[PDB]
Amino acid sequence: QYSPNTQQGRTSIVHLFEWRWVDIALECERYLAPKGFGGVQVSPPNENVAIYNPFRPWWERYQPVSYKLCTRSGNEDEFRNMVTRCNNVGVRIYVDAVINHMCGNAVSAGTSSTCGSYFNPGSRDFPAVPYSGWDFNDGKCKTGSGDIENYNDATQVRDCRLTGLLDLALEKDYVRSKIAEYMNHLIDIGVAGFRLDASKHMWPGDIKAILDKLHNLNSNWFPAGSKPFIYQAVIDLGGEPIKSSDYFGNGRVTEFKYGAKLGTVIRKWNGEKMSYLKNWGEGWGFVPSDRALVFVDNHDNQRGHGAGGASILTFWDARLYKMAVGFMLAHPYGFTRVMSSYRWPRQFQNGNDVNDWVGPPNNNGVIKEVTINPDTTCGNDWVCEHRWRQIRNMVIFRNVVDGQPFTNWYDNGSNQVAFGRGNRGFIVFNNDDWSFSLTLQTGLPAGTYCDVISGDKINGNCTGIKIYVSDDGKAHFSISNSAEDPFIAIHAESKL
Ligand SMILES: [Ca+2]
Ligand SMILES: [Cl-]
Repeated sequence: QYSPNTQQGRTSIVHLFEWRWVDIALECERYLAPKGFGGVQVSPPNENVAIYNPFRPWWERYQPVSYKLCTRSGNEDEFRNMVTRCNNVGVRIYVDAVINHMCGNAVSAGTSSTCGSYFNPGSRDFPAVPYSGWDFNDGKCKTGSGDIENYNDATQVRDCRLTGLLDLALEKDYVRSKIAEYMNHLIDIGVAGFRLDASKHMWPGDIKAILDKLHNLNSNWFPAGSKPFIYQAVIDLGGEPIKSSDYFGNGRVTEFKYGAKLGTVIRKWNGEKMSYLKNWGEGWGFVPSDRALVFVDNHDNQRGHGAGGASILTFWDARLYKMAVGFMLAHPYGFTRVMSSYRWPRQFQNGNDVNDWVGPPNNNGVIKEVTINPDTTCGNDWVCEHRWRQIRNMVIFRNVVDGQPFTNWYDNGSNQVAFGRGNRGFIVFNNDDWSFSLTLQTGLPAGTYCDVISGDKINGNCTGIKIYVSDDGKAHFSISNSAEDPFIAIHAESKL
């Protein structure tokens, strides 16, 4: 189950949030492949309801109308074209599968859908699938509102509507078959796996029944007998009757405590300090590394929503963000996902962002293409964190040190720490309010290494800082507390 199915050597996937299929295909060939990224998580590719109030929010894509591959990101031809082009270059595609529900019960009937399909939430008729009132949990849910009201009741969380979203009867073989039909369509096209949206709201057993009906991965790109990579979106911060471990039988699970706690530590809140990261991992109560999908932020919580709370680090806090992502990519715990977002007119009022609903850059609803600037950055309001030198070079760092043990740990008892990965990589952080100047044991072969955070190695040259490792593995590091990027990283492949 639990294998990402990426090409040997590639260790991360990127979430190209709300990107168009055609732009992802180009990105795979011009950037992702040559830069060593393992794969891409795409936004839901199935038809959703077009919500005009507010104007085309990002969350309308989490309200299915049918399973036709027709959305603002593109049609089926473009989707197939993207998967093929990306697979041919060694970059995998993972689909965000919204299978727990359909749209909001209070949405008006009609054809306000991304593909014009007709649907009637009131009568619970989605003829494009087709689903009828007999395919929902209206009869199971026993709350007054028909919605989930108490999260300390596991049954309610599974059988009632998540915020009014029509809850599918996943125990019915008919429903399981329709969903499996959709997922097999994607698998045969070439997708390598799925993010199972709202997994906490589904019974582990139903998810299993659906996975039993799936084909093996397309034999043109994957070894025979390959199984799709499955990671279930379960928000478990502890304290609930539902535990992420209840889903280990189906695949990996998203570890939301990861970004929440790392954000608190980097921000140095709640008395937390970087020296405490010495036992980062299961030691902090996270799920086993072999079942974890980790990230600093995701599409939901970077908007202040979702759970980690106010500790979540985002591209808005660029300096601290790069450090957190840098630490995640260097640490052996779990399988890493990098976020790639778009900017929106954030407007707080009483601590809340009233524009947290805003969708991707657009011209009257039409998603704007991702343009690339001369300096390799993106235009049209796409942030492209995956193109930031500090992030992109750490994605490569993880590939280079893959398999190496966590060793040579150092800390000053405060917020200055360093550690290596075998004899293939070393990284140093300074998050204290004073300079860091020290000679440390790196465990690396003697030589001149390019610091990949401040620069790049380009044919025997470094465009940034150079680190000198002596015959005994010692190297001196200097990091001002007022430095742009208060951390340095070198590895086997940045050596001159
Ligand atoms: Ca449910
Ligand atoms: Cl997620």
